[PDB]
Amino acid sequence: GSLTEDGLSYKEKFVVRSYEVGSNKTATVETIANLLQEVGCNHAQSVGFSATTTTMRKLHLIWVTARMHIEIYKYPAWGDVVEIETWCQSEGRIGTRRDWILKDSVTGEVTGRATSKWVMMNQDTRRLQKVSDDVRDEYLVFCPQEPRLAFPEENNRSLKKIPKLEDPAQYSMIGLKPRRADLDMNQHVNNVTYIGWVLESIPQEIVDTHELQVITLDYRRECQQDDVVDSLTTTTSNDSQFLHLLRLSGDGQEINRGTTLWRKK
Amino acid sequence: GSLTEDGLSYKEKFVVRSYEVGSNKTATVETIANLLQEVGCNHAQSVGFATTTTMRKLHLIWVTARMHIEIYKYPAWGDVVEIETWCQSEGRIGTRRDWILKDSVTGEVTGRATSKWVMMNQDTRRLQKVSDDVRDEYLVFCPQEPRLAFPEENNRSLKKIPKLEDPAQYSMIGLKPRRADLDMNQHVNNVTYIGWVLESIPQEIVDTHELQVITLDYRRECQQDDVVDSLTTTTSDSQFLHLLRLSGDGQEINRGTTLWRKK
Ligand SMILES: CCNC(=O)Nc1cc(C)on1
Ligand SMILES: CCNC(=O)Nc1cc(C)on1
Repeated sequence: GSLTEDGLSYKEKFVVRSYEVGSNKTATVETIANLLQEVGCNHAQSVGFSATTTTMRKLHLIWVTARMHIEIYKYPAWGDVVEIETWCQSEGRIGTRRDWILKDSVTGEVTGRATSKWVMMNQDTRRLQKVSDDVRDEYLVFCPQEPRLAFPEENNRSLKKIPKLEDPAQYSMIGLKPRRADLDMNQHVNNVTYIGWVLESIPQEIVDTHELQVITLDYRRECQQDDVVDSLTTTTSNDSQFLHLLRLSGDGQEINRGTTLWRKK
Repeated sequence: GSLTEDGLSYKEKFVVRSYEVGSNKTATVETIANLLQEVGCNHAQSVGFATTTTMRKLHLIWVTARMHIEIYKYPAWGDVVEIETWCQSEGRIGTRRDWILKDSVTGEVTGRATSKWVMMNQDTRRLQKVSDDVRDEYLVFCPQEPRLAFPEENNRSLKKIPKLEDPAQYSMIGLKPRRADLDMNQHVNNVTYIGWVLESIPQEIVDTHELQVITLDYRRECQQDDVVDSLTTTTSDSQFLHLLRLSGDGQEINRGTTLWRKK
């Protein structure tokens, strides 16, 4: 729970809780996602945000997720101490980037890593806008000046166009609804719930024999508190790959589209 | 994260996480419920468990029968909350687990909980009366004198809960658990039932009142592939009667009561 020596990144340690683990006695993908969100919120708070800046609050602007990419090598067990390091970076006028590094506190080894793309949006009109110079200045003094990427790769999985799932979907999970636990302090559906909804259409047999290694997820539209989501999946592929689609049950309005990679246990 | 000086209770501190808070910027009832479960699991682990040597041999496990939680002040995001838990025996009826919620800064009691646990065979799901051999290995970790978080004889935690009669005033149907709701043994987490109970409370009541008390009976377990209907009726401060039942046959899984205060 502290900024690093240069104040250009934040570090936090977590002990994995009993209710945070799944069938394999290891932290669920949603627990990891929540832990990334927690270390990110505290980083924004430790430098004077609320993650809006002074100019963003004046112009009724907020940061919204556009893409999420998480890769796990080892899921921490119940009781294990995991340490996460996060940092923000500017992507010119497209928006901002937030990266994460997951580590084992005992061995120091990197057991996972994440990256997210954030676009600026007017709170009310919901219209995405390009980042102005005045706002870009207010967050550049908290970002590393040299590019520091959790996924440095010359042609990585985090920056690839995701196709649209064509009907009929191989697998599906219908009538998914958020509850009050899924909503945040601003009554909006938590970004992590969409990850959990995406994986609900993965069959229970794949979950019992494989471990989720990678998950890329695009956030096309928000699901309202009183909305109902349909989760769709199709095997595309020792490794399994799937195409995903979250859409509103009625009109079929797309809210999310993603991909997952799984490996044998 | 340590047993107290006498080793007859466990204490643990928690910093309230950003995703654990609701609209009012304070910890949700399910976050508190999860924090009670966490401190309870660690207490069982710190003493060698929550099944025991003879319980494993007989294919026996502890199941919740009743939950009673009272909150006076919900902790804010960033606040440090300290919980103290302890186990006690209830003859051969079962076991009891109590909790005390406190503010780490002021030391004030901001909440308290109590739960009744029944002995069940994991396979046949039959309730077994607790034997003398298992009560001996459980008594060495319990206070010998009765220590009750709700000492009031015949209070809100020990009262018969009636069955909600149709038509329910409010309802929330088609509730389903996801993988996040299942525990390491693939069973639906006890806290999900609390959240499902409160889903039938209207959004207007939540926006103007705070949940002060919640008593909840656990009649039957909801399977991974099951669908629940949540029912509520105002009986009254606001009071409600609750009923969780399976969507199809209407099989009762839970019944409870909630008390709310104006903000
Ligand atoms: C400054 C706040 N940062 C975030 O909210 N980060 C995340 C991470 C995930 C996952 O969802 N939100
Ligand atoms: C020894 C394990 N104790 C519990 O599981 N306690 C709880 C508390 C709540 C709530 O649900 N389970």
